[PDB]
Amino acid sequence: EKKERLTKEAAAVSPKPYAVKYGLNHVVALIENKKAKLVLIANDVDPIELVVFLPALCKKMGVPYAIVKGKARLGTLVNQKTSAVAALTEVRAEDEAALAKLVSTIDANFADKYDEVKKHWGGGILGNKAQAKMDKRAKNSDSA
Amino acid sequence: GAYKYLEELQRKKQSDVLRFLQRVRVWEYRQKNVIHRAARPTRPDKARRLGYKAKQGFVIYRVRVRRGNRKRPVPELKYQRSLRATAEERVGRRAANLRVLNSYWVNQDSTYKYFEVILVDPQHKAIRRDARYNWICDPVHKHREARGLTATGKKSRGINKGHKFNNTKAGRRKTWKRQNTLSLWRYRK
Amino acid sequence: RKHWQERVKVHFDQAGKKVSRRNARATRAAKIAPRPLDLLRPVVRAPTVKYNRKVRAGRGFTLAEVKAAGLTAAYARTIGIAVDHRRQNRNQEIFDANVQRLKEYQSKIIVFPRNGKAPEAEQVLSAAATFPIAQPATDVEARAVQDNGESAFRTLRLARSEKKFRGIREKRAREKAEAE
Amino acid sequence: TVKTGIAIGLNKGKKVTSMTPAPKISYKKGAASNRTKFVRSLVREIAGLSPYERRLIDLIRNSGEKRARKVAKKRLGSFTRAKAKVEEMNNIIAASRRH
Amino acid sequence: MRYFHKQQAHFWKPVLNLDKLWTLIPEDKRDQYLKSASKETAPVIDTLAAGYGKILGKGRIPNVPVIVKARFVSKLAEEKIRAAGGVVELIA
RNA sequence: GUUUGACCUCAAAUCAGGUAGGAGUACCCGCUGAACUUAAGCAUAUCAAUAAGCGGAGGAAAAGAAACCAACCGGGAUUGCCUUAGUAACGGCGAGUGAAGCGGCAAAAGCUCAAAUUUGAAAUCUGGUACCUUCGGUGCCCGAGUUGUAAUUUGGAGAGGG
RNA sequence: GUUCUUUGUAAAGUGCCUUCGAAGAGUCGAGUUGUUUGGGAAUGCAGCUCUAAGUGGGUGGUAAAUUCCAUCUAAAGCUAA
RNA sequence: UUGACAUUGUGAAGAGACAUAGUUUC
Ligand SMILES: [Mg+2]
Ligand SMILES: [Mg+2]
Ligand SMILES: [Mg+2]
Ligand SMILES: [Mg+2]
Ligand SMILES: [Mg+2]
Ligand SMILES: [Mg+2]
Ligand SMILES: [Mg+2]
Repeated sequence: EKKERLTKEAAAVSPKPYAVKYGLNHVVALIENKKAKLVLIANDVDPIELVVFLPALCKKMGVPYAIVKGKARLGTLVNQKTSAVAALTEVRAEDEAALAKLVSTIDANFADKYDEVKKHWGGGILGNKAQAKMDKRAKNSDSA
Repeated sequence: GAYKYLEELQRKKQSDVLRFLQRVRVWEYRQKNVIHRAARPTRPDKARRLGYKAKQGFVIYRVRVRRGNRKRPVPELKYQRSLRATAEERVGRRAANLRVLNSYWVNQDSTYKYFEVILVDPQHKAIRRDARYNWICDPVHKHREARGLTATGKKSRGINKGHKFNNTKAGRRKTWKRQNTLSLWRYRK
Repeated sequence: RKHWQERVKVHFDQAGKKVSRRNARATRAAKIAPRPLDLLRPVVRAPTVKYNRKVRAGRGFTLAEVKAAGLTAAYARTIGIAVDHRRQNRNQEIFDANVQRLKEYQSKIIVFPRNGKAPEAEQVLSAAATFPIAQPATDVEARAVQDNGESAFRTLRLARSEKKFRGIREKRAREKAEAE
Repeated sequence: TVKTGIAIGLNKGKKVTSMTPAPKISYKKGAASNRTKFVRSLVREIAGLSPYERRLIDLIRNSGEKRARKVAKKRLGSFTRAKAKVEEMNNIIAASRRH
Repeated sequence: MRYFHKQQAHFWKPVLNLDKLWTLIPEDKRDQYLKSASKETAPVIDTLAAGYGKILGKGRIPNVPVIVKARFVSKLAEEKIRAAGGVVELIA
């Protein structure tokens, strides 16, 4: 559909477009310049250092962010196979209320809810047989 | 851009996050083969700093090399080239159809050091038509790592300016031959 | 000693190399005609106390000298002026001499238009010969004696003495300052 | 410091008319910019402290900064880098606890 | 002192004597200067431009005043120059 | 939805098109590396960072546009010749060993990335196919690519605004 | 030397003011071992251990500490004679 | 043959240091 626009502009010689902003460097620059209204960050990024600094940067710049599952999902959002990040910067008047409500919902459900728990270490899980052996040892030590 | 953050974080190597990452990645690399193709650079900022571009014709190969001293085959000696150069030469012999551009450290343990090598395809039309990268298609650049023309090769050869590099300024054996030659003219001076 | 007989350089090809160099110069002049075989080089002062009494040819004119002459570095390079970006100007006499050389060169050259008929002219092979390096004059042949009992030997001795004892006097002054 | 005009002594050398060349941009090779200050502060906050940096902080809090400088010189090599590291650790402690 | 390096400010400093001082003037002007020695038209001699570092005083010169420019000079050479009527102007 | 898919990673094909080997090796760039010999006696130096062995190029190779030389009134990529110099220095300062900057000359040539938001439009590119004016061009299509391909800047600077 | 479309309010250069000015990390550097150039402290390279900074860093050929000064801008790359 | 360093991680209990809020040492 881009070619449909270029032919139309050639005949005249177009309104202001609204689109999802994507690209890691572009989105990081938008966050640093405080232009991004909302940021979505994919959780399954390898190497992870590409996005491991994004929540702290968004928190420092006061940009609402949400970690979502699926770089493939963000890629379908931006017409790619994968996308590490997506950003909403400018929205239409028919969707400004929806965007504000979504920002409030993310603030209630993701930022405030996971504020404490994200400061803790993860991966404290044993294997199945090790857990069974530890449970048996604890039961035997507590009661004969 | 995220590359500045990547550079600073990669410098901060003793942090908990980077220690955890290097541990899990060194286990994965030990699971894989000694030399194997890498789907993408593990350090994209470092790769593009060294000259990698994300387009058709650029290849990443991950290689492990054994650490320690050289062993003289006799039934405390030091190799004059680096383990990075050894890794580059082995990867070049593997992918003889390509040209080695550069390489970088990724990980190590007590037994192995781990490097990623960037290679360029001189037959790919994107490279052949790219004016910034078609210099490597010239036949004078065959096996640069084998002749010591990469960054680690020139560092090992001691190719630098100054009084500290008089013996190895432009060729150690070249300047030895130049100095140890008797020069006689037609009218003897 | 070493096996010197395996490395003996005899210059049997001195005359042949001279002929080859003259042939190369003629070939390059024919290919490059009508512009000269050399670029315009500036006048610089030789380093070290042994050679600083002389001027010689440097590598290229500085950006400041080119700008003072009224050209850009790229255009000067295209019209045959050697430009050196790492040499710095700290000597007004040398700066003026190089500006004068650039202005005289611009006056004495003719630059052909990119499009149109060329005014045919014979080529001059040596810009260095056209604009020779001249050692600047230091003083006139004769002057008047103005002696006031200076005792230049004593001046040298006293300068050496004060250089020798500069540090200790400063240390004593620091002690006097720190004493209350 | 103008030249005296003679061949020996302090400020020896020929007297010539001085010029001040324009400053070279390469001389400001290691200048701190706002972008790099922001990035380094954020990266330090995210990544935290090194084990030897934590040991240096403990040594500063429980013992002498001279011993801290000695350990930093052992760990980093040069004494100037040891001084810079100890000053950085003192700034970290002051900005964390006092203000 | 073993392995001593004579590293000074002026490692290059060739010497010249007063008996050879007058050889630095061209022969055409030399006769004219000797014929009409003057205190307001004393010939100026640039020993550094001639390629010398220090002026020594071995010889004897006539009573013609000469202006002598040099980096270094000996006490006797300066005394003889002043006695003949010239002066020593130090240069770098 | 115990389904249907989007990705990631890893495979296969006598899949479409390519590329490497080996020879030569005087000169060139690396690795590796003796002994005969010549002397001394703080258990060595020399021959020699050589012969032999191994790997890799070209018509030249390598080096190369300073994290340089200097301490001057400063010079200004690399290379080679003359020179520095049989000098300083070491040695019954004797035999002998023995450096670099500077100076003259041959030739001269300079430059490119990374790190920036194009965000009012990935502006970039391989391949397939059909035509043509075929060391390539245009249209269409399958793809690569935002985990960043083009333009714009390389420190001598340069960039956004007026 | 003739002829073809002139490209084109496309590209580049230059003056003044104000904001800026991103510049390469298991690298630099240090210890030790082996090797190389050294009369010797100390050079060049490699292995192992430690491991930086941004008014910073390297170098300045007697060893340290303090204050200065001078000169360049590494850890990426191409290039005829 | 012996010792050091790196590879080298995660808990519990008992003794220490900020002067009886948990950041480290044995
Ligand atoms: Mg690919
Ligand atoms: Mg090269
Ligand atoms: Mg051989
Ligand atoms: Mg051939
Ligand atoms: Mg040639
Ligand atoms: Mg070449
Ligand atoms: Mg440069």
